[PDB]
Amino acid sequence: TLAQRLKGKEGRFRGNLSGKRVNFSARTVISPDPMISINEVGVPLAVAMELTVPEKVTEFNYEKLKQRVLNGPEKYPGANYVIDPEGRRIRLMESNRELIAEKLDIGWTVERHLEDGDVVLFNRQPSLHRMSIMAHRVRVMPYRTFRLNLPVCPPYNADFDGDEMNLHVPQTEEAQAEAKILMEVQNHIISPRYGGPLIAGIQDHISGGYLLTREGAYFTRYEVEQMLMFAGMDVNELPEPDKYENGEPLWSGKTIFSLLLPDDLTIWYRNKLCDEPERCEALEKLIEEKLIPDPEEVRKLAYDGFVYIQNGKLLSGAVDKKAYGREDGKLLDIIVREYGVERARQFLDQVTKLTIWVITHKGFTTAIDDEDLPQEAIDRIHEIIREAEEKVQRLIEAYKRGELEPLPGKTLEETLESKIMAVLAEARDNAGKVAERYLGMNNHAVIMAKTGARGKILNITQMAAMLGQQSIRGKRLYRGYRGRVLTHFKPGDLGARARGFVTNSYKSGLTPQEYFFHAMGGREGLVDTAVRTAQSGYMQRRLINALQDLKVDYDGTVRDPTGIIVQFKYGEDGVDPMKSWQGKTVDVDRVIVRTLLKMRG
Amino acid sequence: AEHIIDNNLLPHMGVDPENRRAKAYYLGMMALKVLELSLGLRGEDDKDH
Amino acid sequence: VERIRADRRAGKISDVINVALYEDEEVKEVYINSDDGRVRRPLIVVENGKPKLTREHVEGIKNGTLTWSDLIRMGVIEYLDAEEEENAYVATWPWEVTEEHTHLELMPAAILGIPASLVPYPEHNAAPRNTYGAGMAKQSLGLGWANFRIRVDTRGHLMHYPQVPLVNSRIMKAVGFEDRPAGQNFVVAVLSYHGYNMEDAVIINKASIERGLARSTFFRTYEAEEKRYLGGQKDNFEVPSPNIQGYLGEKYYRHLDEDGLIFPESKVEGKDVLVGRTSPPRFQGRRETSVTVRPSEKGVVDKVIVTETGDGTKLVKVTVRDLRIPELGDKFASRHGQKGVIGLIVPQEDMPWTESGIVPDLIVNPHGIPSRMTVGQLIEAIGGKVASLTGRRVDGTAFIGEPEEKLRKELEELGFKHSGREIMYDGITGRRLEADIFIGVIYYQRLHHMVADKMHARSRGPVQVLTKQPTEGRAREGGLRFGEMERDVLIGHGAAMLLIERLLEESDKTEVWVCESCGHLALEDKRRGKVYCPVCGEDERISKVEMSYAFKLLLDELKAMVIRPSLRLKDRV
Amino acid sequence: MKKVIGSIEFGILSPQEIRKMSAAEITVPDTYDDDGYPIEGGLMDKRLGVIDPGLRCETCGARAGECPGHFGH
Amino acid sequence: EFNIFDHVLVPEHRILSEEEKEELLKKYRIRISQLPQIKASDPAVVALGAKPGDVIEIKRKSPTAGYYYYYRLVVED
Amino acid sequence: MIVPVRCFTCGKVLADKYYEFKKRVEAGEDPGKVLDDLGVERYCCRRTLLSHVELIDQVMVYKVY
Amino acid sequence: RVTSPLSRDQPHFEARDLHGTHWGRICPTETPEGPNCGLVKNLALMSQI
Amino acid sequence: FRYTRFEKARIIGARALQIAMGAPVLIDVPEGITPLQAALLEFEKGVIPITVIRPS
Amino acid sequence: VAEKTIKSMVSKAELPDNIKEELYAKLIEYNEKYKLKKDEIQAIIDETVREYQKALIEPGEAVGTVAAQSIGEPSTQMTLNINVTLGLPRIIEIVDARKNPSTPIMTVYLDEEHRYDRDKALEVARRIEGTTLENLAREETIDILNMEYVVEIDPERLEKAGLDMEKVVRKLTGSFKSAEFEAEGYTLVVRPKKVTKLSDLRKIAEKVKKHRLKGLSGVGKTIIRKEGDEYVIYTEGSNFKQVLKVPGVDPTRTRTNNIWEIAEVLGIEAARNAIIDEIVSTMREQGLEVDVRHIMLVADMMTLDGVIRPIGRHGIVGEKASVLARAAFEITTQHLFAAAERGEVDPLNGVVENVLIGQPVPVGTGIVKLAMSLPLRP
Amino acid sequence: LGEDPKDPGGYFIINGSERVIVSIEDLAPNKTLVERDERQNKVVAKVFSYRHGYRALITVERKKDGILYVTIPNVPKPVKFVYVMRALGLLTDKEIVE
Ligand SMILES: [Mg+2]
Ligand SMILES: [Zn+2]
Ligand SMILES: [Zn+2]
Ligand SMILES: [Zn+2]
Repeated sequence: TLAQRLKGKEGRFRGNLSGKRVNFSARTVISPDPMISINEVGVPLAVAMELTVPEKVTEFNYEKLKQRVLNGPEKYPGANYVIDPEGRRIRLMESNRELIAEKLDIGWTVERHLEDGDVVLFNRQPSLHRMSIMAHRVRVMPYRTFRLNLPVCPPYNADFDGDEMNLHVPQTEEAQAEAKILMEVQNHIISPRYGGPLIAGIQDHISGGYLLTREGAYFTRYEVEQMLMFAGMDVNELPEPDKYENGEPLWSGKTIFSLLLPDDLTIWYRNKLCDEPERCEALEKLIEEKLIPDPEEVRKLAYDGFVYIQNGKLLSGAVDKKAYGREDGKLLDIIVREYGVERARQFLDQVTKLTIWVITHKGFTTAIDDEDLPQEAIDRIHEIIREAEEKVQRLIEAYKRGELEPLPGKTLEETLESKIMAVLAEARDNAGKVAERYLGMNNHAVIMAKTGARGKILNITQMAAMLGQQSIRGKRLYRGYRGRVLTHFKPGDLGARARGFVTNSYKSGLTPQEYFFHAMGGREGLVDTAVRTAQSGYMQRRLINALQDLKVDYDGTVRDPTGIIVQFKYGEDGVDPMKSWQGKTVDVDRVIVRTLLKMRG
Repeated sequence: AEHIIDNNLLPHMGVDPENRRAKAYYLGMMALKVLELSLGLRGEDDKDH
Repeated sequence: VERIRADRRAGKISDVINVALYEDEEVKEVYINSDDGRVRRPLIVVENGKPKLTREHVEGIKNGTLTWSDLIRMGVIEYLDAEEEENAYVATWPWEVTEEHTHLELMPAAILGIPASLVPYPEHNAAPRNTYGAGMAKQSLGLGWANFRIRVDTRGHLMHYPQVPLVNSRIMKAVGFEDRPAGQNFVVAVLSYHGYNMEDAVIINKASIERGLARSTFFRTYEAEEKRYLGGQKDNFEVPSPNIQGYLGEKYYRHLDEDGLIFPESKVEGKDVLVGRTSPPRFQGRRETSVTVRPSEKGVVDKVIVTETGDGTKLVKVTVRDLRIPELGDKFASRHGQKGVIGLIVPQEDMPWTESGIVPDLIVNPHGIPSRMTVGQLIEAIGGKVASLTGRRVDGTAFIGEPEEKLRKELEELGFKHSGREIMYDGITGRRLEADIFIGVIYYQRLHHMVADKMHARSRGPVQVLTKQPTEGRAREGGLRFGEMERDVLIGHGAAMLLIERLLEESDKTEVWVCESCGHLALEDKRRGKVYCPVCGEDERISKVEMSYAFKLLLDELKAMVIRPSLRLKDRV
Repeated sequence: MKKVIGSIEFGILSPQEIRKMSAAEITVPDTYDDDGYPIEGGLMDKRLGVIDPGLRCETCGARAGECPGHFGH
Repeated sequence: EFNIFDHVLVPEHRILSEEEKEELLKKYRIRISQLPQIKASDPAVVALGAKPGDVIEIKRKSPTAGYYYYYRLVVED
Repeated sequence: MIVPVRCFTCGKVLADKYYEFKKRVEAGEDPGKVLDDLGVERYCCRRTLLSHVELIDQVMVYKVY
Repeated sequence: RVTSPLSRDQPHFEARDLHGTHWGRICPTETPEGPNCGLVKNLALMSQI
Repeated sequence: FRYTRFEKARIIGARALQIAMGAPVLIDVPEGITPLQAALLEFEKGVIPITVIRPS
Repeated sequence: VAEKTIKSMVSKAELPDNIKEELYAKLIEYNEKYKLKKDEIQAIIDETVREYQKALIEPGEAVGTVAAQSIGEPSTQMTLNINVTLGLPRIIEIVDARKNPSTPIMTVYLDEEHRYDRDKALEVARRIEGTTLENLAREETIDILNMEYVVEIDPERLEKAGLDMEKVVRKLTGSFKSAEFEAEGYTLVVRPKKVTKLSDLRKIAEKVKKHRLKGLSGVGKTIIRKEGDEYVIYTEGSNFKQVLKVPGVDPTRTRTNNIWEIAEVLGIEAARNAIIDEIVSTMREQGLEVDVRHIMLVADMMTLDGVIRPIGRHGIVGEKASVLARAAFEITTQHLFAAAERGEVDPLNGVVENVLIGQPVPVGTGIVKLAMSLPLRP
Repeated sequence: LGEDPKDPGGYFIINGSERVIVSIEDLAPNKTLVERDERQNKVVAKVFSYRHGYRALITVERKKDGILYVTIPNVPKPVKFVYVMRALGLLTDKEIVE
């Protein structure tokens, strides 16, 4: 009845007033496209020929709109409808396309097809933040899928395992201008949530940058020219060759990477590949002592773990997630803040193509031998597992004999459980360290894990050494029969293997009991995610409805619609979190260092 | 009250008013189980078993 | 309890009866269950360290002289429910049994379901990956049924060349999946290729697609009934005349025969008429009620069925088939939970090739493999290559499958690298790749999530009667919902004009007359050409205010709820 | 020119206001007859608006899709 | 005794004068009812001896601006 | 439901020798040696020939007209 | 297919997780994603009713 | 004095709306461009006549 | 360049006070290392001023919506489930202004006389911790021959509780006057005075065992941890007012998990600070980086009226002046009928009502006013 | 007959559409399970009684006061266990005890 027609999710307010279906919208599956810019979206020709933008006939576009009308709805680029100044709508077909075209004049409206350079809204659901909808540039493609650039995926949280996305075409001039000025992709590189890069490089870009900028990486003249043409860099002559091998000139990858950076950029920091701080200490001391170190002196003691850029030249270090990755890219964040968003967009578009070319033609792959370990490592892992099992059995015997000391605030059972879990966690850490000892930097999976491109060291540990202890709700597995999880174990057995300790690894093969324990853990994780999502959405809706009306006035105050002052200054300092440097007002040290380097260089 | 007792209190014993001793004995067994669980005589029952 | 168990093993009583013994210092209970709804499993009875099942029973089973029910009858194998299994001690393997063990497991790989047994080497994969692979096993396309052409299912799929997996569990043969496969074996190389396979995307060979790989056909069945109404009125199966109301157009009936039925093997497009039908008018000429193809769908008419319903009315069923060549956005998934759409279709000349003359059918990004901890996919690739080279299919049953080290040794003995890596040459440059690329044969399944059935584009069209808002669904040419969260991001961006254009201008823009005296909605009389407020009067002070039709519906609902909303008008400037 | 809504004042409708704003009095429970035509005095009276395309409103004179509808009592 | 203002979580509270309150109202162009409110039973109010109708100047310890000034109007419970 | 004419990888014709391969496999011969004797060298063509399942005869029994 | 009468929206943490008595009766891996995770189950291949 | 993003967007929208229904361009523009492009070019040339009223 | 000149230039520059001190300290640190000149210092100051001007937020930004999105989005990747239970339930409890949070935790600091040695910390903790008779008793047995309940206790827990047997029997005898208490060995013997019914024995047996012998009410478990060469006492349960006036406890740094207790004991500003600190700590523990400005905006909106308010229908949204905004969120019929009863007027000054009607929202470009001189010619 | 030999059957055809009944994982009928509610601080035992397709939830619970209570359908408030014991035929306390 009337009460049910207003309240609820499907009520008049939420279902028809606060949110409703709209015209001039499209939706299809998305596919990757690194060749287009981050500001562009790939629109299908069928979608472009259906969605129309109403353009008024003026003096400077009469010929183009007349050609659009003459082409008709079945010939791209054409038009579907024509509106006279009287305000009536006339459908365009083959019979009357010429009559309308010769009748076109100033003041008419032509609903032409979507063309290149048009501004549209690109949205992925759910829209958790304001970066879920951004304005792109239309690029027309023959196939039936939307195309989105890879660095723009983290803002949308979109992958390509069947994701679908919505496209919206603004119809009024004011809406188009608002989308073009406020909601462009390059304008939202820095996330306002944490003041860091959001539109950044991802796995293949990071891996290609590491492959290009690592020590000992050299490329021939043909490769350098091909990657320069592929990346679209405006380079007309090659630099001086770094070294000659067998009479053939070679170029270091750092030299090619330095062409992307601006000529007046200087920054140094430690990346994720730094495992020997003693090598970075010498570089830091040399930088501090002179503040303008000689490029030859820096290259003598260059280290991959310490990246140093001097006047746009990568003198030392390798590219990783700390270079231009999401939430960690210092170089991209500095480029955005000190050179604008257009320069940052150009840098991202060039570097993504360069790294993609580097990783494509050099050859990046993973195989079954990447998780292989020598017999001595397997023996050490087995010894660690047996020692952990013996320690667990000794703890169980001590608890049975009453010699176990209770922990403060807990009884004997929880104390024994905590001790067993700590022992198993220590054993898992030791096995992971043993596995990491024998996995060098030449492994591609280790490269991916260490550079931050994709995966973690723990992911390689599970396949190589062992899985570990399976737990649900922070406790060892106990749900099952009386005194035992499974019948195959004796009742009352509190041992590690009977409670969900998987001694095997993914490569070695799980036992059926270990398979059941891993299935229990995975089910717990999936249930936890599927339960947490609804509560998070409800809390987000509550917060949105609580803080919808708050805005910053022209005097810097934040006031409610009634007029009550909530904050006399937003953030107590009047600083946008998007433009804040690591949550601070002004990065004084960075400004001082940059100004001193600019004036002394 | 008589109709509610006959047709709602443990229908699987029956709806005949004669079948009241059986309902009383079943309720006594339920109370015994409750007291055993409360005093620690017996453990909890796993609903998911 | 022992006597009851012995009687059940001797066949004196039925095997449905299950007996359990509960022993404790406080309570002592014995439970006997013989009711419905109990889920049990069979276990080999072990007596004093020796299983009751012998080699003679296996020989009798193989020879056919013994059946499973015979084995149950002698008490060698018994069904145990959850209550009886509390007192049991089951050994996982025959070589692990002791005197303490009371039962022996028959097949540890049988604890999985039918879809879960499709995944080869499930113990080498993560549990969420196995769950995803089991879930996507039911979405694959293939020769599900031999009588698919005579069926009248609303939707159907048919792979042109289905293949039995080269690496498969032995249960799949017993289940019947090998007789009705739903996928193909793909030559898969793990390599980064031009950034078009990033984020789970895949790259497929153009020549392989043109040769019929992963080719599928989509079926849709339409029905039409000559319904009979009260008073003798009934529908007619005929080509509608141009003079009747609701005429779609001359070209829409070009495939219809003189009986109102479409000819078979006729190419059709969106909104094309399949069955020409007319209906009696309501309260004039007959209306048009022809059954038409969906606007976004096309294909060729496969068959036309003429029959009758249970009431004697005529029934016509038309099946339309559409060729589905794989393209961009088509979802492809392996059996190990690795899923993704086609990112780019690459010609065979640009594709890399190995020193043995092998070109991959599919290329997957290396970044997706180690993060998800999927070693079963690599083992399956090695096993598929070994099976193709040797000619013998590789068993991939859980916990009893062929060991990985044996497969690597066989691959090394066959003349290839043990790791499965091969020397590859770049398709474009022609130079040798600096790394040995891992390439193998992986069973890949094409899922029903195709971009042809998912692409929807709406500019203008039908709207709901109640709310004057765009309809819902691609079949009814509906629009896309701009929900509350979308309004939230639009507000956060500070785009007020964009919000006005989206929520108001393009969805439910309308104009109403508002009385300036009492705030009620004024009435416009088209007969006299005058606007006035009926409740209060005020024939002069009436102004036109534009707003959403949903707001007008809300005002009407509030008035129906005995609530008076008084609209106070304000000047724009 | 054009005007916008400045404020909305809420309240409870009086019986006199309901009677004055009403276009017809509804007393017949039935909506449609056997022929499908609306019944005079019913809930689907044409004085309250029109839904069918061939119908014409007795209060507005407009067709379906543009008649806003009228309240009864 | 333990002063309520010695806690790290309790910022400095000061009662504004009549001229200071008028200047604060004039600066932000707000009425006395458009200010944030503080209850008369608040421990800071009873420690300062304030009465409803006064404006309390709060010197917050800003994590971003160092020191921030907040104003609250005393109201009855 | 019928054997592909060409290999999906390199386009080598295999449908001509499929029925002989099936006949020799059902006679107890080693499928690897049968494939070797028929000129099937690359394992992609071996993949096409080995993994194919014939199902057209099960479809012909149902008439559509 | 085996389903549960519990509501899909409620988090039934004790009911959605895999139980030790599901060995040989309920498939441990084949479960739907979302609200049906752990509440919609499938019979094991060795299961008998 | 500098324009905010909201003020710039509002000015560009108003200028594009004016160009759509008259208001000839005050600077030379290439043929075939949209009114929004003409407004953007006018803003880039610093020739816009629309001002912003701020509270005082 | 002398330090006085640098200080004078920093003071002359237009910057906030916190920026001025940091800039002066950095310039002093860099002056001795590299011998900065006057023009270099002036250029550095100008660049700092320009960067401060650039970082200022433009008017019209939807700060509330951005804050809500930037808090809700990291919650979609939070983790569910001593005994501190952080995560999404913790932030949900914080934003909902729960009167009694699940598993309250009180952080207790010590003065100079107790923060250095473990024995003083232990005795302060045992003074804070509330110990009753049921935890001290090993087993419960109802005796019928004496017609009264008999209590026995183990020596270890009695010794660790800090009070001996005589303290126990003096505690129950003073508190309970209906029955007397006698003790021999290590056993408690209770004797009635006018109790004869067996049913009256149960009501007096449970009242005896739940009586708190010592400590503060609501505190049952207490642990001690060492960090930064100082001893910090963490207790289970929250009694802020009682623990504040306890000898051996520093009240300047003592805090509790209950924000309502902070508001009742310290003040509304301290409650806002505690809310900010709790949200920041939860986000840091979850590994999610959220700018503090959103958190302070949320806390300021939560404590606008001098009391802690939730974000639901009973808090900030409930006291909104807009009828349509209130009715659109959770409760539609009740809010609309209540507005109809009172004859409320909606001024349409908010965002939700303007969205519903179809009018521009007062945010972003909606607050921009334009003017143009008509005689405009090319 | 136009049927696939590999079709397992086990479903129904209703108006030309194949309908499959999904098994329901319900509790054991006429079985009493005891559980403890830590939040409410009570011990509650529940049974589901089946008679001709009718299900009635009979709950016997004991609160902190030590008094057992019985929950009966079509009764808006729980009643004492002793009252039901008396109304079910057991008059004297000896029968209720035994
Ligand atoms: Mg996805
Ligand atoms: Zn009026
Ligand atoms: Zn009308
Ligand atoms: Zn081939």
